[PDB]
Amino acid sequence: HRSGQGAFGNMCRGGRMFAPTKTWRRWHRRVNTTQKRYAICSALAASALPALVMSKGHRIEEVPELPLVVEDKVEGYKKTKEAVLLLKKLKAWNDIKKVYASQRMRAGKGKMRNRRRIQRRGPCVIYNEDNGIVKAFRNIPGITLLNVTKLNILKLAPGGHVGRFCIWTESAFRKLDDLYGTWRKAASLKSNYNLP
Amino acid sequence: PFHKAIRRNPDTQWITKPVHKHREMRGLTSAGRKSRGLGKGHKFHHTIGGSRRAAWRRRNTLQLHRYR
Amino acid sequence: SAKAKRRNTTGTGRMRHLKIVYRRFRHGFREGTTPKPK
Amino acid sequence: SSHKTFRIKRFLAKKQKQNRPIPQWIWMKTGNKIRYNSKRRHWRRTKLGL
Amino acid sequence: QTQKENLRKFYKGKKYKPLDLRPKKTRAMRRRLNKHEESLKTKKQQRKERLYPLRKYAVKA
Amino acid sequence: APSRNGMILKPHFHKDWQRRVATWFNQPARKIRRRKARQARARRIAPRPAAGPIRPIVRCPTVRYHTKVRAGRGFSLEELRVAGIHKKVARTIGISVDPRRRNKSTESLQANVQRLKEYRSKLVLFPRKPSAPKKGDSSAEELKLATQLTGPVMPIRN
Amino acid sequence: MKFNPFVTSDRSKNRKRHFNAPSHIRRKIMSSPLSKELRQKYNVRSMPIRKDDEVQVVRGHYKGQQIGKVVQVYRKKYVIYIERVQREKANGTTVHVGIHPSKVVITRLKLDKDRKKILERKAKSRQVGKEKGK
RNA sequence: CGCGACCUCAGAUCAGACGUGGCGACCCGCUGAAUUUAAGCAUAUUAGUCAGCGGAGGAAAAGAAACUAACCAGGAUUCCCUCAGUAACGGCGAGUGAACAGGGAAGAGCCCAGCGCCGAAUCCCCGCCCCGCGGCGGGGCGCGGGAAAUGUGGCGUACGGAAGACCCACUCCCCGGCGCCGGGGGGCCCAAGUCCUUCUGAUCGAGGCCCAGCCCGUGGACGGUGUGAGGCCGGUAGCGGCCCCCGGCGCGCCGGGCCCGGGUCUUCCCGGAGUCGGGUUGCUUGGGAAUGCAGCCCAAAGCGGGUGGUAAACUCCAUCUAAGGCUAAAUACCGGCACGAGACCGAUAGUCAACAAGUACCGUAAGGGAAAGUUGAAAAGAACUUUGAAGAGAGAGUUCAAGAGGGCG
RNA sequence: CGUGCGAAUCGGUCGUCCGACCUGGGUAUAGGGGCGAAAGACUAAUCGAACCAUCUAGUAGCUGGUUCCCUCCAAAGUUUCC
RNA sequence: GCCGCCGCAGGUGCAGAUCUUGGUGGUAGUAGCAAAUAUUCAAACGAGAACUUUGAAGGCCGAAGUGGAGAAGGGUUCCAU
Repeated sequence: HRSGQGAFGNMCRGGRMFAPTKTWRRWHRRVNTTQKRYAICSALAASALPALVMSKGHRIEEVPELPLVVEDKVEGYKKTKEAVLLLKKLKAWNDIKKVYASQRMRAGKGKMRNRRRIQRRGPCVIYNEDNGIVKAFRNIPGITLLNVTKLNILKLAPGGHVGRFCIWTESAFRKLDDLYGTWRKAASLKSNYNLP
Repeated sequence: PFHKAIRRNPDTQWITKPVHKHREMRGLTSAGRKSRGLGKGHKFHHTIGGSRRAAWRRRNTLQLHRYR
Repeated sequence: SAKAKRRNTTGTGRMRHLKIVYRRFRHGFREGTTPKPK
Repeated sequence: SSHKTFRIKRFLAKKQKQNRPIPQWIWMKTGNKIRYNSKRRHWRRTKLGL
Repeated sequence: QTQKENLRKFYKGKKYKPLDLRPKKTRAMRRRLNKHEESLKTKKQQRKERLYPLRKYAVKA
Repeated sequence: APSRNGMILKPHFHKDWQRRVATWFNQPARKIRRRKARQARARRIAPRPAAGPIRPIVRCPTVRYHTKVRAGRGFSLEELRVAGIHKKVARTIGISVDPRRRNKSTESLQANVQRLKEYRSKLVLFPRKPSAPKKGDSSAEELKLATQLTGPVMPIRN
Repeated sequence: MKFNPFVTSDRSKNRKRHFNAPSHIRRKIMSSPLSKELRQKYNVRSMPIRKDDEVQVVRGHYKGQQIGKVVQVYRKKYVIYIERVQREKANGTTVHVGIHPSKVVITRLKLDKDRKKILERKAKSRQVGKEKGK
């Protein structure tokens, strides 16, 4: 059946497609260090700005008054039922109930490409040291646990939306003053960076 | 290489290795090294690295980084 | 002759010795042992 | 050739056994993708290569 | 099987044996030296290992 | 259609450079492989430090860069002669020894002798057998106080 | 969550391993949970299915409290045939309707020595997993 | 003529060990053309280019100085960065075009010819018996033989070595089995709703499950289960549980070979050849009064010789000593053995081939090379009446629907 | 006939037909080469240099085409050179 | 199974290219079923006979045949239901 078909070209059946994809394409983009400094900055002042939390869509009504800092015994818990009890005592259950409610399906080619189940991102929690907190909070989704110094811009602004709430601890709240300090004083742990 | 008096000698166990098979065919002996021309000095900048072919390959290639 | 290489490959035939070479290599070349009976 | 051979005669004897089509019990089972015998041969249609 | 175990039990005690009873394996594992021949070290190497072995040492802080 | 006033170059792309393509795929893979090899080496040598043998003080050629101090290969023959310790004994305790290097500087000679005296003062020698000690061994307290020095031992500073 | 990179987490690969499997793996896939009384008594969550075991229908159209014996097991479609589950063909005969083994409650198991070995192994694993947690 | 050997050269179904070849992504050594660029073209460039020949390995190449070098010096090899597309080559046009310098993955060194000291003081094969070994290992016996003085065993390699004399102080050097002491591979199983009202085709669907805002979570990854399931199941989590096997590392035991060193004074010894190098002619390199190799002729010097980017004469100083050799380390992988992941594609797309695909098929041959998915959840695949020779109709039956009728989303 | 029975057939019709007569099988001669009573004649339906694969996506100052909307501004067929 | 919104990315916008593959029309029930003389009746299995069967009549090829057998080549093409 294939006799004088002429399968070469993009306009014909197969042969080659137009503009073949490059392995040597510049996929990555390098970022300057001082730009990463200002990217890590301008986060806590926007997460505290309470209007961006309502623009994101979190239940802000359950927290009466605190940019939430809980005592150092949070890392001592090693049970998911103790974690649910702590969330009920802090009344912050509706934001995770919204995650359990919003279980919509992805519309596209990602269903057969191992990107089927999607869910809502919840608030972040920053811990200082491990005391069995990961073994407790690894099961419940939505709550992402991060380090004090090691922070990521992608997790602070999910999808270019600043306003995601971040729970801190007492040791981290005392360590932020040792890390950053003030405008006229440089960083003690780091080498040299002043606030703008 | 398969004779017993040569095999038992530990001074010639590197000769009977399977890596060193057919040295005279590749030309890694004294005449094979003298036929090419190499040594030490500032005049010899063509055998740096592995050999002439490896140096030519390291010269005529390009290196593209990740973040460029 | 690029198509003549892919006409007669080694994967086309039996590989009846080659597959048991890989099956002995994945064990580690034991030489005529017996499994443990009851 | 009126003067027949030994090895090509056994080749033709194997082709005569390959000439027969599929049986009736092969499609009665669960997995039946084969509708009919595709690899067939006819003495007027196919000249047996060569 | 029974005749082959009887033949190998008969020819196990003798030095010479046929090529079928010898273990078949890969070429790079056949064509090697003996285990004692790999352990044959030279006299000067044994003299160096006798005179100066590698010592266990450390430094302070 | 060549443009106006600008720079000129010789773009070496006339050859088939698509054949010889070697881009950096395994940079973090090579970094993790070197990290695991270094950790395996550090777990292999338990009493020995990460650096191992110390390096002498080396003066520099090339008068553009003659005001520097490098870390060369090993100690010299006149240095080991002034130190007094025999070279075949000092090689067994992990000292970089090479007879090829020259000696044209009494100040760096005395500095390398002082470095060897500091290494002798900081030296802790283990017994051959842990059950039975020998003659030339240290005390039992230094065997417990000895540990892995994470980093270069006695670094060269300006 | 999973933290082992050797564990397969691909949808097409799981759909391949679900269908394409030999007979001893198909038999272990074909299983059924126990009843509320027998589960509390034996402390066993689930057991595989057998021709000699009794099967009640849990879900579906023809559901009820009928104790049905398995006619024969067909592991190519992962199906069994229950005794009192059938319908009439137009010619006059009766053909049994296949029911998936997951919608099966266990009323009685045909106890053998090999069956009691699996029961003791699962009970020992349950007791170890309960003692390590509590 | 007759008798016994040394050298040259002989044939194997003599005992026993090798090579042949398929394949080969990476590599080693050689031959290595033009389409083209120079808007023409021959010098140049493409270009040590495809292709061809020979060869082994999980790497090969590779490696301890007849080195960089005029600095206050360094001192085995390898890859990356800057050097800089820098000096330079080139109908000086087009174009071609390295390293010395510094920082990191890296650290293992040396051994032979000659020189001379000691009674060839040196070993192999075959047989006997004893212990034992899916790497026939060690010893005991062998005027049983053969080899090797045309040179074997140790000392012994350029950083000096050895011997004589004079002081010091030392006891361990590895190997084979036996028993103890705690990483890997192959398997086998471990939680919580099928709780109520209701819908259709079944629910995996909607509502509620209190003051306990139903239940477990070192388990809500993934898949199936008559629609979209953490609690139906397989499995998920665990430096968790059970079975088998191997070696690694620390201690005891006997057995095998095994007694061998640092400092001072004196005397002998010492370097690798038709090889470097010169004249002439090609190849190639950035290499340019020659960077290297090769064809012909000549061919040494031993306070001797190579180099010191300009050829040749008169000299002072700096470098180590080609003509002998081994050595793992970071380096490459497009084919194969086991997987994981993806801002890649979705039945004329993606490997040409998602199916009994280099398969069917064509050519005398080297060779060329296709078309092709979606019944119904479940075959419940149509029994019964009639027309008609049968094909082909008209009523019934199944199912939620034939609006799904055997090539049936 | 001339979109054939036929990618070169048939009718009338001839030159030659004991000798420079045709030819059945095996073998030798293969591509800047062979064969050739000499026509660049023939060499597998292809011979002023046979077939297939690679360089090759060789070169082309030259032809052929090159896909949504709305608004504003708004051209030259020439000086000199090769 | 899918849509909008905030940022980002493309193998993202067709009418042609004697464009590629596939499908379908006017043509069109047109042209055609003419190289080599020749067939005609009775019955018959069968629903059904210008083409098949037997029975009869009339002819052709004219021994260099429209005859019987071989080789190359084809490979069950031979026979029965």
